[PDB]
Amino acid sequence: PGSDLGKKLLEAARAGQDDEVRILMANGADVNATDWVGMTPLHLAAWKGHLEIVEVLLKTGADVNAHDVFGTTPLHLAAHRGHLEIVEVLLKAGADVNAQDMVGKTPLHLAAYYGHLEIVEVLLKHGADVNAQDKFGKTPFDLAIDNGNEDIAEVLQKAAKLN
Amino acid sequence: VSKGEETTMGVIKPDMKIKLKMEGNVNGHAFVIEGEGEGKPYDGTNTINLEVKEGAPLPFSYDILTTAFNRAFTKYPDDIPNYFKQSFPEGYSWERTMTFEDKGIVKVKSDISMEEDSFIYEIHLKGENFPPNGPVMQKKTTGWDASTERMYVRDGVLKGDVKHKLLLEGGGHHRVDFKTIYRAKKAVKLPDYHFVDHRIEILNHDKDYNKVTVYESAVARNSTD
Repeated sequence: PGSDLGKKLLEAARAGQDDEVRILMANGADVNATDWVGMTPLHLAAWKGHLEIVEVLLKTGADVNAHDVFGTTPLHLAAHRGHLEIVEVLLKAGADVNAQDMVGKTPLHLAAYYGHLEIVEVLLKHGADVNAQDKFGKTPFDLAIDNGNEDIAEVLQKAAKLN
Repeated sequence: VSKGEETTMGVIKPDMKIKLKMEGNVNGHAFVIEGEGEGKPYDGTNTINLEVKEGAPLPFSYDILTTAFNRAFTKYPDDIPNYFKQSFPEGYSWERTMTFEDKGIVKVKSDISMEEDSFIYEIHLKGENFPPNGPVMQKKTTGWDASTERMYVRDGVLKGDVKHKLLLEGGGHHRVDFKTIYRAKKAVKLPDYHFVDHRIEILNHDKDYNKVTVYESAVARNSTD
């Protein structure tokens, strides 16, 4: 439930104020505070790329698989933005590698669209589905092609070969 | 051109293009719309041409989308700090909830950026709980009434509230409450309480609203005025 410390923690994560995040958590701030569009401190730290804060939030009980009102998880956000180490930390903490948002996109869809090859490879290694279709029938390969990410498209096309 | 307008003439030109993409899901139905247009930021006008790229035909009233398709397009007097134009080139984002009289709800967020002489929007919109036999899902709306948005600062950012009316076929209306949070991506001079008067209309559309042109005018003023 909403709390005053929760609101401040959301803002400190949103603003990238790492020291203030630590102060607020020390004083009892709810690490799973959620704003009116479903964002949590972990979402915000993952998007902003603040790895140390992602780690302490996970260590103190943040839900790694929280989704916002559009179905977006912290792993979606880190894959979108190209934050490789955060992707690794989220997966290690149990993030659903194949989570789908409200239009059916997975983290691999987003890494492919936004051109983050190293993240594509990490997601694949942890069992991301190359053939995943969003709600419009599109695969990560389709999105890589659409955005001219030819090296990623080759990786995905090779990985789509079945035996 | 006034003193206050000139301060952002270097960044925001008298004519600016618009490019946008919306990912949406209304009563479970996913869709994508892309838009291109242009507007006059200091005159407070903007026009966007929209195309449904995925999820056609839309099974619901297009009017629940049009206000999602940028307060940089607002005429501002010099004595009211312009939260939106000051935020550029870095830009701003907004989050909005629209609560409908029959308990339908829309939650939408948008990222407003700038590239060369264009604004770029990335929009995500979710509509839920619309009654199937209500005017949104039955496509029995005609448009939005003119409105007045109340702008005021809370928690270091700008809030906007609208007590809105969605007009219905046959002359009725449907109350809709808008609440928006506008967040500049850098420090800007914050305004006092003020109003923004809006008028939004669909100028053209094809039968299924796969192609739509939206027009909006917006002007800021003080409550006394």
